[PDB]
Amino acid sequence: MDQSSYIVDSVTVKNGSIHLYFDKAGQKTYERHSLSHFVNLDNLRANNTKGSLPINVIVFDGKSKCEESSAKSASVYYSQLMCQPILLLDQALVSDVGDSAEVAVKMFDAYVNTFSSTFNVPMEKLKTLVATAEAELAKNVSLDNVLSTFISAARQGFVDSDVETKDVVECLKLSHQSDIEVTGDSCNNYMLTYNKVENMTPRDLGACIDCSARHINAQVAKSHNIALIWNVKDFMSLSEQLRKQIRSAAKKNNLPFKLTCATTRQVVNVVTTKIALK
Ligand SMILES: [Cl-]
Ligand SMILES: [Cl-]
Repeated sequence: MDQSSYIVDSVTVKNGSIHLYFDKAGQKTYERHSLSHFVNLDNLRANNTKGSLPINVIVFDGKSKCEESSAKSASVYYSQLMCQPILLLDQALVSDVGDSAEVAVKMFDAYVNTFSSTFNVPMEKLKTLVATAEAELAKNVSLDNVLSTFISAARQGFVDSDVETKDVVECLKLSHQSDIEVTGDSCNNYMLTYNKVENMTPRDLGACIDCSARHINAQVAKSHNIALIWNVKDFMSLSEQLRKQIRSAAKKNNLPFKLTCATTRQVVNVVTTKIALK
């Protein structure tokens, strides 16, 4: 790491996402997050509990004395806990991101784009359903209900009957939150040997065993151009920390990471160690 925190100079909001702009050695840069995190601002204010952060951002009061300094200091801990610089966001910059309905509506649009591109749906066979969904979002109907209803009505013909609607909902939600690629393919639940059984929580080790996750070796993967593909329910059974580490180990070795809504499994076509105890 060069710096363990960076000051957010500006923000822009578009398509249910926010871009946080900062200077990195004289180079104007940004990181992207979903707007979801920026309605309840307090999950982002550094609390007393070590906890962890949903994303690598800390919000602070710009008028307050010692709230920036406390953030900068707290973020030399958080930067090590999550292996990312922490962006320090003056809460003044994120006062007008849209209404909680305006947010719901914009995220919903991203869910639709991902759903048609993923299952190859003509955007025109959706628009009656989309119009209905958006109208209910403005009546404060749960985003999570609107999406589930939309999928139940749009899936027929396009989504294999052996895929549960609730696994599609959850691919879509997670795909927009962390910008993860979504496929319908069979899962392999492979993860890189980089993440070690030894330091896993019992939840983590138990959960990997439960979905028959298997360790793969970096050069074996890079050689066979092997996508790591996780069933979304099995992926979300892991700890948030572990989920990030699996994905960052993949992106460093330039291996595509995909969530799937399928519970069918890839052929074991490669040297894989399956997870177990010692
Ligand atoms: Cl329904
Ligand atoms: Cl993320």
